[PDB]
Amino acid sequence: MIQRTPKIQVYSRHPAENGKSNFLNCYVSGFHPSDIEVDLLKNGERIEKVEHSDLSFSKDWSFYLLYYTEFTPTEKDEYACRVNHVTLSQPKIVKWDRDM
Amino acid sequence: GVTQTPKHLITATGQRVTLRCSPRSGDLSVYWYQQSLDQGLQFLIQYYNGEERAKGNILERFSAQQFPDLHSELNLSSLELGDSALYFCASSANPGDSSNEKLFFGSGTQLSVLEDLNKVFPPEVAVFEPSEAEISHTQKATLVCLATGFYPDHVELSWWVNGKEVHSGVCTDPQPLKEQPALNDSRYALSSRLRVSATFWQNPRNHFRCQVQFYGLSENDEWTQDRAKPVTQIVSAEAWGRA
Amino acid sequence: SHSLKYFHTSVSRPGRGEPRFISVGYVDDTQFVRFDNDAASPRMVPRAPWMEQEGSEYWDRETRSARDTAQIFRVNLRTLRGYYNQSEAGSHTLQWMHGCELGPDRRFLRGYEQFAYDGKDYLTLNEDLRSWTAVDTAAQISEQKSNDASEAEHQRAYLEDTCVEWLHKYLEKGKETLLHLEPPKTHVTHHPISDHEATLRCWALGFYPAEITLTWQQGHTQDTELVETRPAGDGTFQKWAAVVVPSGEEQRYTCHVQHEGLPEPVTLRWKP
Amino acid sequence: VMAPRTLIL
Amino acid sequence: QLNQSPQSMFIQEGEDVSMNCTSSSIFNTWLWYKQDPGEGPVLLIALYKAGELTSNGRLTAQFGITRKDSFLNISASIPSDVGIYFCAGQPLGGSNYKLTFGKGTLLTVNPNIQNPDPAVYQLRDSKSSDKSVCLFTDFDSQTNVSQSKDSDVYITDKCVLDMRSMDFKSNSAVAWSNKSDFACANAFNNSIIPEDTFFPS
Repeated sequence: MIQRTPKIQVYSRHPAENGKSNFLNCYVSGFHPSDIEVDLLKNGERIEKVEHSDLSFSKDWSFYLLYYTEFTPTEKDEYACRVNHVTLSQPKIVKWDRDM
Repeated sequence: GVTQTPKHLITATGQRVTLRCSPRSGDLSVYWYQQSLDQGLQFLIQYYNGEERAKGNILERFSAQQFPDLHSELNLSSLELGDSALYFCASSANPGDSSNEKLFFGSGTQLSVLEDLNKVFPPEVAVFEPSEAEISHTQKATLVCLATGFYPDHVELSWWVNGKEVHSGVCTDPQPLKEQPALNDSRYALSSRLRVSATFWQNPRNHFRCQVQFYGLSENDEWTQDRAKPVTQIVSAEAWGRA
Repeated sequence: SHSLKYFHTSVSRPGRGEPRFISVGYVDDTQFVRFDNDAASPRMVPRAPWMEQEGSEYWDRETRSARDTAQIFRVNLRTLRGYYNQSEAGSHTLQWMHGCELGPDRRFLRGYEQFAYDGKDYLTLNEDLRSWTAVDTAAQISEQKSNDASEAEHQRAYLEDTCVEWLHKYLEKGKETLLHLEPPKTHVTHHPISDHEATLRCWALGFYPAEITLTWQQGHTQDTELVETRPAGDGTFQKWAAVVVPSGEEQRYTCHVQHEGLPEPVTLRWKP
Repeated sequence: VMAPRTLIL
Repeated sequence: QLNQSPQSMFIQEGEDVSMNCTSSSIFNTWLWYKQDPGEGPVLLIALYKAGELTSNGRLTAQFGITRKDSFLNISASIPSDVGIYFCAGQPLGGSNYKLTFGKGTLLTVNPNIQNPDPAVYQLRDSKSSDKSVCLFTDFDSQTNVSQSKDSDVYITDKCVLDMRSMDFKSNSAVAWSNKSDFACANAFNNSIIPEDTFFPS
């Protein structure tokens, strides 16, 4: 059976500025099957405000989704997104870098 | 494979009815059609694997549904005089079959909507003996049977010889004729002839019977009238051999 | 060139009830409509602002279309079990994709239609759009079932006529959005490593469509870090390419940006 | 518009 | 929407019959049905490809390169073919399991009459009363008989019988009333019959 692991990208919509409002995206792609658990975290703690796109796939049949939340960044608060899949042994966590 | 319930049905204006369908085994789709007396079959509703797939101009007073098993029912409320038609059931959509789109029909439900149930009448069956001028000039036989004073079209005329069925020389009338054509809800009429050999019926041991199976009123129907109950009855007329 | 694509998905749910059907419409690199059976409100809904005002005939047609597809896909799922010898225990996927592509002239260029079981090529409509080709030994029964019932003819009419006809309609519906080209905002940022190593990044931000090109020169081929084109979240896209730079000598490397929004290909260097 | 018909596999 | 012409075909046995079906849209599948009075429609031929012509013995159907026309031909026409012929189709672009039907074409097969020797007889009742019937048998094929002209006297249409055992075919019609102004003869009057007809006592 087709079991593809997810590609995870954590970033912002515009350039991050401390005290300026923005959006936090955790874009998950290249995975199969459809079932995916994606959470967004502020200092380890989950974000309940987080929203998501419409389930869709590429020409290679692998699915892709976006998880977005309205967020205001600071120099002290650190963010990251927690992704869990059937292909994932450990629920993978990737830190958000303002310069990456 | 398609099986319908009931065969012949008769009710009065303003009442409600329910019609059953037992589609082919494996066929997921069910269609309901209203073939009037000459007015071609018109689509009503189609279900597919339990859910409603397509509708086709249903009066709102007509209800329907498909169950977890692919069985279906057609409900008809405020039965109106105009709704008197031959309702058919269709079956298709077996992903097992390769011919899929192909439709299959069951022998329809004959529904009739009268105003007064006292207008239902049983058939008059009388057997007639052959003419001496025929068995010589033509040198053959003919036993003629007639069906009169009955209502509605619900009738099945047949012929029996020596205890078993016969179809040779049989000439059952196909269309019913109104005894009173200048009248509404007229008592319909038919005709038939059984032609055999000159010697067959000259033998006294031979039996020549005409039979008329009529489909009448239900058991659960109230009969306030003084006369007999015009229910489903096998009415016959037997004639023995004569030299 | 512009294209009208549709991405339909059905997933069997053991014990959770009926399977989940989700289809999404795309005019170019823009999602414009969606359908979902998981909601109590199971209708085709607008996903682009230019679709918000369209009328209820369109929304009625597309709902009955998607509703019917969902019914068939549900059955197709129980059927697909028989082929691959499966049980009511496992959750399986059925995906269908279709679309037409216009030419540089303005009329039909090409069309496609593929089906897949568990994210693997199942049955594909031939290039000619006249018949079907099985991409799996279990699709053989489904193929020599479709080919005999002239199914490819129905898909040929949609792909050549309907799809194309409607694509022009949608492109006109949102000219101020779809046909408008947003060029990429480009800047080079420096993130040092150690005494020798350093990282230089070429940021291409806020561009539409997603089709872009970003490469580092001295033609520097050996070990280039490039990210997948990610959606910005606002309708535009983002992309970047990084390079290992030996400290001090920065001007030795150059970044090249290629996108339809630019009249001439733009080259960039880091401003210290 | 999405395809009006589909394949009965 | 489908349309079948000519709605009715009064034909003579042994002849061949053609039936047309024309649509107001491109079609992809054509279905030919036959329906007997009371019986449910039964499938004859199914067409899937544009050029193909398919058959079931005496029955042959064509698709038509136009994609808006289909034909149905019956080679030898035994009076068994008397029935309503419904044409159905799968309109191009229609969702799964959507097929249209027509009003159908009624086919009438007239018997192959051999000896047109007519006669009116006295078929006596099984009750010693006056309620009797007059049998008119073995008449011609060319005729176009009408129903009961007067009120108390009744007359029925033509019917074909076959003596399968002695392999001989014929025709028939029955006349009955209640009055004394009755006893065959003066029965069939409105309908025209040739000068030679046997009248016994």
